[PDB]
Amino acid sequence: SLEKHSWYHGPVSRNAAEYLLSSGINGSFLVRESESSPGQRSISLRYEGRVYHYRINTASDGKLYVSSESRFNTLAELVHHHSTVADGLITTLHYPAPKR
Amino acid sequence: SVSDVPTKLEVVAATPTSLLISWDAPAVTVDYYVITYGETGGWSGYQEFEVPGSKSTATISGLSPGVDYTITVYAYGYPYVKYNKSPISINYRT
Repeated sequence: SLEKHSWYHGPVSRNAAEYLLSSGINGSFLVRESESSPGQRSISLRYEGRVYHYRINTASDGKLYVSSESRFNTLAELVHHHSTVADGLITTLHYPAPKR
Repeated sequence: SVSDVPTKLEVVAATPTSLLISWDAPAVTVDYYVITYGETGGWSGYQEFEVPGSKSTATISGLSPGVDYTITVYAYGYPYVKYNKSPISINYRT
């Protein structure tokens, strides 16, 4: 289901995400699941040669957010929003990492 | 598999050290490109450079003979996420 999205890489470790992004540029990103904890997800984002990792938090009402001020019903809505408005991320989610 | 932008990327001429690569110019517009290249697997790192939006080719030179490279072309500012796209990437052995 989520696999249809360019930016959704499934289970990938933090350190592996950094390798996947190392061919990236500012705004290169991917969304990953924890290999150990099903349902636990993060966004990994490249900026100025480094990778910033943001846990996708779940609100008491089930909404998702990476930045408390901006909350969403679905992950696709969250990513679409943050692709144009950084809103707490170091930069926008602009360039989905090629899946490998 | 995800579709890419640009849509085509090819090594059109090569020596063991020096490549000419080509992708498809946009039907509409682009501001400029960023290209990254480096040894496949990421151990030795990646270099990044810009390409003017008037081009749809680039040269990459000073590569090591017989080595595998990952080359990725980004249309800078293109809304990849809106259209569910990734940057185009190839692997090439020199």
